[PDB]
Amino acid sequence: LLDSFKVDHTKMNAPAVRIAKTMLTPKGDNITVFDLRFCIPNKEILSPKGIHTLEHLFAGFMRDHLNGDSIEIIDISPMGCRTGFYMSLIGTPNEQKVSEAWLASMQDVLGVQDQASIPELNIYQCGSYTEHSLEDAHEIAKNVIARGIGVNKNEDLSLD
Amino acid sequence: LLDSFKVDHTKMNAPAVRIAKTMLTPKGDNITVFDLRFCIPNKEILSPKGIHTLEHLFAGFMRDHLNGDSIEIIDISPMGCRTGFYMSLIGTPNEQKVSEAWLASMQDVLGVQDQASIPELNIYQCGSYTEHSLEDAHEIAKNVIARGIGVNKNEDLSLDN
Ligand code: MET
Ligand code: MET
Ligand SMILES: [Zn+2]
Ligand SMILES: [Zn+2]
Repeated sequence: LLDSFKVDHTKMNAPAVRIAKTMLTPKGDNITVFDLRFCIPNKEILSPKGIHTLEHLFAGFMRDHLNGDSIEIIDISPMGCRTGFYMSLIGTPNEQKVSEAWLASMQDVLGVQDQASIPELNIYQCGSYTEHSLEDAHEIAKNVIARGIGVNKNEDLSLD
Repeated sequence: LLDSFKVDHTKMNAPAVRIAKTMLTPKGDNITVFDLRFCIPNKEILSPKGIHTLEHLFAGFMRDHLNGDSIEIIDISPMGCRTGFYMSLIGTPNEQKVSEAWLASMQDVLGVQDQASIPELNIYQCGSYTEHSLEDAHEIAKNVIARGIGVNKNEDLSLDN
């Protein structure tokens, strides 16, 4: 039933941006959900601590590069399969705009030099404060920068 | 900066529902993001495989119980901290309605008897088809049902400096 079950994962490129779905609010406003695929499904996977550290940094940097007059990010969360993130937002930016904000966000991640520099890693502001790894996050960022970010279109991912 | 960082996790009850934020689209439609907290922060945590299996089931069951004329779920995803899920949707249901749909979804999870019974767990429909544990998901569901779903309100979670 779920939309992610209707797309062929063996045909996905990664790192890559895919518009998962678009929705219209009652009054006619647009909501878009993006599949930010970091890893090749079933060939690569992010570590639990790395994806957690990346989530903190990424949810902040993506908002820095993407929020504006026509865009308001609703939520950015890691996928259970740990091969990427889902980003939902008010607005209708295309894959290119999203991929360029993602790329700049990876450079930003690399700019975060030490874990001790991340303020919110304590029992008051984080749910599992010791479940972190800036090193894994740095490694993921460098890998995305080195591989480049492509695009996946639902039309080319049909399942029979 | 992030909203999640402005609330005191040491004061949160779990399992519990919290309205993390409400937003207005340009035309004035409502969007609500819910923090479905399964675990007491920094005391309990969900397993990586268990939260993955739970994600599949929960995302489907919550939509069955909540989607209707004035509610449309945008996304339901696990938190990096593995202590819960964030659910974003078009609409304005309150904590009680969400908690009841959640509780019902837990019973639904218990109704999924064998992992081999879950269709989408393959290389075509899932990104990490082997990273699953129906056992952990059942354990999580029973735990939630046994403990009951409370409510956390942003007002009671104020954080000093
Ligand atoms: C602060 S970690 C990310 C929390 C939430 N998923 C957000 O997009 O803000
Ligand atoms: C792979 S389970 C589906 C998860 C996705 N975030 C959804 O809300 O449908
Ligand atoms: Zn955290
Ligand atoms: Zn999956």
